Amino acid sequence: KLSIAVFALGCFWGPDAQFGSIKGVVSTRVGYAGGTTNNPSYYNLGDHSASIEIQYDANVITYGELLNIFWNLHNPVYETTNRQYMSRIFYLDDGQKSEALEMKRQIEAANGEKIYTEIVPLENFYLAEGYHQKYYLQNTTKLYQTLKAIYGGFGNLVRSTLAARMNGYIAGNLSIASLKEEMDLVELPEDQYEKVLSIVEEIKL
Repeated sequence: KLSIAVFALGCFWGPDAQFGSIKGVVSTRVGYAGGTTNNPSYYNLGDHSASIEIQYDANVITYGELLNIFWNLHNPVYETTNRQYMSRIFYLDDGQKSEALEMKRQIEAANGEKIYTEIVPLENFYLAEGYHQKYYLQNTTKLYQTLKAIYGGFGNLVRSTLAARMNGYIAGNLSIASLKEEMDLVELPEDQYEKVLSIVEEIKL
């Protein structure tokens, strides 16, 4: 049982890697939300926005902290009508709504500019195609294939915390020292640990 935040802030590969590097974020999935069509997809997006679903442990990280990260990853001071990349916070309850509105106000004061992020109720979130999930890890072949076998398949891997952290590491958002502490948490048999560690070290070089 975990808490959920859904945000939109442009192409979702970067946010997936960024949020997936954060302690308290348990899993991430990218997808589409904000539109009015059912079952959108990459080449049939309708009016939906590229979005990220963050499953987080509220005992470890707060919604307010996630909002702070959201507004540090982009600076939405422009009014656009490009639905696919629009800055949006999809709130799941009135607590999230009020926290979002308050922080938006604090930002607009501290830095002087109007923020155009739309704070709207979450309707439906639609998972994106598999090739979009954990995009950087998925395209780091040896590490990806090694981890996928350890986790028992694609679905199990992309839903895991370790894949979220590994994707962040590849993107440059997590240190190798932090990554190694995350690997320790999973309690792999020592030969799997050493196999993964060797690929990860060889990537840092």
